[PDB]
Amino acid sequence: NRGGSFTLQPSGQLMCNGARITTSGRIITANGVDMDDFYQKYMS
Amino acid sequence: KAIHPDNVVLENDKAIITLKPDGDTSLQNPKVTVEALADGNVKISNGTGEFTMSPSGEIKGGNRGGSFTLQPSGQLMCNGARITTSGRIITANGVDMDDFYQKYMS
Repeated sequence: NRGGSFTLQPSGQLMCNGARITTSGRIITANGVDMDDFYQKYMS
Repeated sequence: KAIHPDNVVLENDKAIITLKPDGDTSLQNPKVTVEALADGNVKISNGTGEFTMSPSGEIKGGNRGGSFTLQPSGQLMCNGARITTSGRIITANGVDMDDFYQKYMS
């Protein structure tokens, strides 16, 4: 995209400008926050 | 048989390969089309959908009910949800993951 990248790595880890979506669907944002981890702190 | 005044057309019963002097090349058939135009345009297309790249570096997927769009500025997009160059996952509802995380843990 020359300013972006719809990259898919051989291991199946979707990537876009650093943000990753693991094979298990964990949305690891570029800032390191995992959605499930942030959810767990909530609802405590 | 008729002859095209200016075109090198290699043709079969229903499969056609056309190269024009002005760079453009095209593969055609009654349900698919793969054209590469002079101006950096790629428009791989099909009846069920299409995929294209603009000269401006855009990459899009015509899911016809979805879009794997990548804008020239590197901002990944999918049905409105954006992933900025810095990896900020801005969901279509406007919520930023880091912003929501910050309110938590307070």
